[PDB]
Amino acid sequence: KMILVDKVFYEKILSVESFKENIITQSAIPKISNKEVRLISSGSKIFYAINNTSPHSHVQLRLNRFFLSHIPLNSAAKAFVRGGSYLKYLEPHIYGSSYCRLDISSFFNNISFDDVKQSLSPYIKDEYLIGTEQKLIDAILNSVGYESPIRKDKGMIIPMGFRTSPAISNIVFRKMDLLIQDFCAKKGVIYSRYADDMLFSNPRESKLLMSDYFIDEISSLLSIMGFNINQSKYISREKEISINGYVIENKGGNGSIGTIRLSKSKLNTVLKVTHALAQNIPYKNICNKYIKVRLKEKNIKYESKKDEFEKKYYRDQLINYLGGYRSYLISLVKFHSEYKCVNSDFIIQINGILNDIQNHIQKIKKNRRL
Amino acid sequence: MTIESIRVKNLLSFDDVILRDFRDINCIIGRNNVGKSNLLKVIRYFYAKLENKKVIPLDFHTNYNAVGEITFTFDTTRIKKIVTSRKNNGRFHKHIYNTLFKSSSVKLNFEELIARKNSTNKSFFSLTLTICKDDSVMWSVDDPKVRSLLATLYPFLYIETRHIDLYDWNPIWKLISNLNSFNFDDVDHDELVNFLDEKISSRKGDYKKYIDRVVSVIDTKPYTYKEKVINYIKVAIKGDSFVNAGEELFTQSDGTNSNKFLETLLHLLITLTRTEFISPIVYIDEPEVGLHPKLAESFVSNLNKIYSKFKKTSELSGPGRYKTPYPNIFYSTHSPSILKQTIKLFGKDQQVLHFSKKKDGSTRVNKINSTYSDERFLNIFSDNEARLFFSEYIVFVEGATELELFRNLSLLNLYPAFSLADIYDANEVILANINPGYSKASIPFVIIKDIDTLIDYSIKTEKFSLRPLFEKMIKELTKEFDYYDTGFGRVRKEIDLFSDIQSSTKKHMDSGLFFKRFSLHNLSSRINKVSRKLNRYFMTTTIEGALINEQSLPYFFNWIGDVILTQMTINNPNPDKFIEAMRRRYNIKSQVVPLFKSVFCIGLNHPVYSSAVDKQALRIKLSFLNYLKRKVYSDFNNEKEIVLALRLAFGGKTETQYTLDKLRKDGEAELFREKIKNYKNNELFFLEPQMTKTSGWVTTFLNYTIEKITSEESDDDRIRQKLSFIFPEIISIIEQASSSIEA
RNA sequence: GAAGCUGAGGCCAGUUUGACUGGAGGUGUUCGCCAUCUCCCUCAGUAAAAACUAG
DNA sequence: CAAGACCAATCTTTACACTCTGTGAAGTTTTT
DNA sequence: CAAGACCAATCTTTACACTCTGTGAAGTTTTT
DNA sequence: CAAGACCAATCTTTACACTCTGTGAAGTTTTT
RNA sequence: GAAGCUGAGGCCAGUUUGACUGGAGGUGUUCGCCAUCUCCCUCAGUAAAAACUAG
Ligand SMILES: Nc1ncnc2c1ncn2[C@@H]1O[C@H](COP(=O)(O)OP(=O)(O)OP(=O)(O)O)[C@@H](O)[C@H]1O
Repeated sequence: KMILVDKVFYEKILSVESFKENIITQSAIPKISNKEVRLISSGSKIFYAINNTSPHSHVQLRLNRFFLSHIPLNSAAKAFVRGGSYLKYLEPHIYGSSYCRLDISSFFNNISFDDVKQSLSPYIKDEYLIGTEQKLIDAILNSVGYESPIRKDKGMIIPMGFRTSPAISNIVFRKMDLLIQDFCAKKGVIYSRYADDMLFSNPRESKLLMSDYFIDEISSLLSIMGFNINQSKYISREKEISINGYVIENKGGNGSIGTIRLSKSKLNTVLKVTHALAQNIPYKNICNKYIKVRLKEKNIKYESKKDEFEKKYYRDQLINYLGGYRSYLISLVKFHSEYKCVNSDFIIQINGILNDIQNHIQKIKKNRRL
Repeated sequence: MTIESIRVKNLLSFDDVILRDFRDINCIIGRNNVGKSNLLKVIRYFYAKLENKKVIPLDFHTNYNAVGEITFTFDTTRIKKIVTSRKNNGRFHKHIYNTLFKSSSVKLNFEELIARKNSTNKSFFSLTLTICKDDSVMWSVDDPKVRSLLATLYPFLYIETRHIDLYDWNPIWKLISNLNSFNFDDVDHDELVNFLDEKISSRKGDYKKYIDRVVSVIDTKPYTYKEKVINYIKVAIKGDSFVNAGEELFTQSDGTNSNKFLETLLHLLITLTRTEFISPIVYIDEPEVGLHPKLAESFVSNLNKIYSKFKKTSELSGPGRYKTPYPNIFYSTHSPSILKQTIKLFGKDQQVLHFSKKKDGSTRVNKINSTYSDERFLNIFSDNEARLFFSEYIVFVEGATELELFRNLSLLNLYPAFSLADIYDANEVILANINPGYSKASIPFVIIKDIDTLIDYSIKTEKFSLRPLFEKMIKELTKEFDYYDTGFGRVRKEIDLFSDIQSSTKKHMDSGLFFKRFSLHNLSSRINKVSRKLNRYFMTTTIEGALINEQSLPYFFNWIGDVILTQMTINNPNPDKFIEAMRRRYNIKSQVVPLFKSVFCIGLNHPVYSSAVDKQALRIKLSFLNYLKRKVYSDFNNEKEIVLALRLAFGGKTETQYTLDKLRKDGEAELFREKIKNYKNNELFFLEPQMTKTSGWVTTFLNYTIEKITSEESDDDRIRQKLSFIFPEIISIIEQASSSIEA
């Protein structure tokens, strides 16, 4: 039974109180104004952040909780989904012998809003929420989408960091996930996707993934709804590939099993932090030099205790970083225990690093009481 | 081993399911409609497509996926050892080498090959079948010889015991043909014919002529290998048709026939798989259907006897014991007897798999802990404990009174959902070695205890003291040892005050029967809120205290009135003259207590008396009711004292967690104890046999209360709300269990 | 036209009479900074979703 | 630069009339 | 006087030779 | 210029040995 | 580099003071000589396979 939303569904469990005034006075639900959205710059990328006090944030959150979480997705989408994780994206490819990796350029900016409307239409009943002026689907997309002030030409845009944007991206790209999965299956290729990074693997002894034909076919498919392939990040290798530090290897031939292991570049930062901890480097220097976390003087809440405040903050930040990396490798260990696909010697190295991390966190906590 | 893993993606009821770490016996348990046989169908289709049979592809779980994948990881370490060695130069060995392990050792170099040879050999063969949306099937290995050889080496034997043809056991022979491997080049059809003709002829040559005639007339196809071995078996043995204990099959039963069929087949499997390198995977559905519990237990016992008779270890060795790996035996059962005997007789060689279909519809496979380190628990393991594996929600309790309460038929009538939860009283050691927290996700549970197990207040010292269970619980709850910040600051604060409670002191009143300002209700609520993460619920007082609260005083009193009116009779075969004599000797007003002692006594049987006798008895009973009402409301200052006295008489605890026996031993509250003893020995003597915990007063109380309140109120929602108001403690636990069951 | 790229500066080293480029080595390699072994500072600004808290 | 291949769900598919028959004139990591 | 109907179990029923084909030249009650 | 996808048929695939168990020390038209 | 193209000449017309290009029109059209209606000569050289001899 698919999820259906009617007028009562929006008015009772979705809106609750965010748009009570609009529904009692029959006033049109307004666009997300620029006053509610702040524009952050990170790299060349631009992020859009909504203010929490606005009712749009709350209705986005309850939309995410109750509506977008029930629409079926494609199993090739491993990101932003309940139970999906990067290791799951990198696992089906342990069976492959040749690997290829593609990227979609500006995935979130290139999502057409009309495609979002078409994708969400079957799951929302066609009614008139506000008299005969605004339809229910129109109000919901008014809640979900946004108009970019920097680029007014392209009109309504699903922005980065709008709470509901990832789930909507998965839903609107389910069509292409199905198309590309069908094509790869007919070619005998294992396909998976994380956000916009696509990974293909051939378990047979063939050069299909290294050919220009495969790129051309994937691009031809992606042009159906207007996406493009980032040519700078295209990668194709044999018997071993490294994706953001996680190395998948398969030296075997017929019926062989590969292994996934993080490399030393990935563990460089944690190894350096443990080395600095063993060298009795002060905590402030460790936090600033490696963890790029610093206590700006404008962030200090009170002037009553400041010398103690800085030390406690840096102690807590080091504890939090060590615990975070401890849980990141525990995730690796759990994934290996569930699937048995991580390198055994790398499992030994993980165990050693985890014991070192635990001992260092114990030492820091013991020093906290001194 | 035989099979390393089996993975199903988007086929039938499975979304993404991986089964691994197989043991010699794999018991599959789970509710109806969870996919237990869907595993059978998936494996059967995979093996049918392995031999290039023409079958319909299986249906996709959801149509939003363009693929459906089945992955099998065969374990070819032993076959690699078999074939790689230089001694085995046979033609079957040469074929296995040239098909499987060639082109795989080809890619490796000398260093890696030598490393594989010298070190602990571990070789796997992964085969993936992908069904596209247009019913096409694509393999990950494009050599059909490889797939046929894999089917031959690791045959799949499959039985649904429900649809067994009882009166014809022919399908046994076929399966036997799948098991054993040997040579047939030397045996032609000429030497055998000459041998038979020489043995069967009054004149030499006749039988050969007969066989030549039959061969010339007919037109046939050369034998396959399995037909060859079947024919040689059937000629060699004394008889073909099967007989159960000297009696023909059609005269015997159905359960006996199925039991004997399964027993002989499994015995043949284990006996014949000893000498060969062919490692079958056998799947039995319902090994228990139509079997008496004793027969199912005996079936598993005989299976284990055969399994252990051929098993070789460091201590057991000699003639007749083999190191050859046993076939992977899966069987899906719904019988606690099969599972109980499997666990008790196999130990570490068995695995229990739980199949549950979640909320969306996908199947989940989990491993339930079935290995115990305690020999005493293994020996004492019985049907009651093994029943827990089939539970949906286990409510562990401490004493038999909770069992009496939570199993009440009338109480379960108004809460049907809680009828699906099995209540099992668990000692601390039993609860420790069961390990219910290991499953949790598979079988949700809750452990119900009294707050006395945590804190032991001392009246003399006016101090709380922490039991070691509290320290152990705090130790698991101080998660922050190696963690990062989260919204757990409230938890850290609560643990800080839980440690602080030791140093604090609280005064008591009425010689240690109440708290001046401390609210044990607040402490219980905080403890339960904190410890919900550990699935433990602590009640403020004992279960008797939970039943008998200040709010439950009226109905309980009504019960006393009813227990005053109906269930006693006259202690004499002559009610008229006896009642007259006791009315004469004992006054109505001044000596009502001895008069009621002499006249009325508790009796299940109620003889019918004369109308005047009924009138006299009714007047006496009403007078005694009024006298007890006045005496109870006079001797006790407030309702709370009466409730505490009732709790203590039945065996409960005070606010300070003290029983009547504990108070008597410590000597405190002499006045209250004397009042209770006076009420028990003088006015409430008839209730004295019902004062004990095991006397069953809980059942009668709950039955009467439910019947009375249903008489007062008709609607079921109204009756449930009245139950919640009148017993705020028990109804809360039932509601929580039902809510957890629904999800 | 289409494609792609990175926060703002300050000493020190290398290329420049006056400003621009990097701040472990070894080994192998598909040459990708890709893999494996051993051993610079400051100041801004830092949205969202999911996985993960060994046993 | 530009293009074939653009999810899977979603709603009475069984006769009419003049014509008895014819239909029409405060964590890590990843995407980023 | 004399008479039809006189349990159900209990044991290799599959070919031979000369003839390649033919078979042969110290309780009650019941029976009592 | 250069490249994934390079027919379908065609041959005993069932055990070995020391080890009773372990695997090893003179027409038209089309292509043209 | 890869791709593609057609037998050798002689008057006459069109482009050229002196040699090169075509030898029914109408209509429509994907503009392909593609479709539909109506009504230049000479001389060489010309392998193979299949279909087809209305009814
Ligand atoms: N073709 C199919 N497509 C989708 N789901 C299917 C299909 N066939 C069966 N199912 C699902 O799989 C389950 C079928 O029950 P199944 O026999 O697999 O379970 P089971 O535990 O063996 O049952 P039982 O306990 O009665 O033996 C149901 O949940 C059903 O919805």
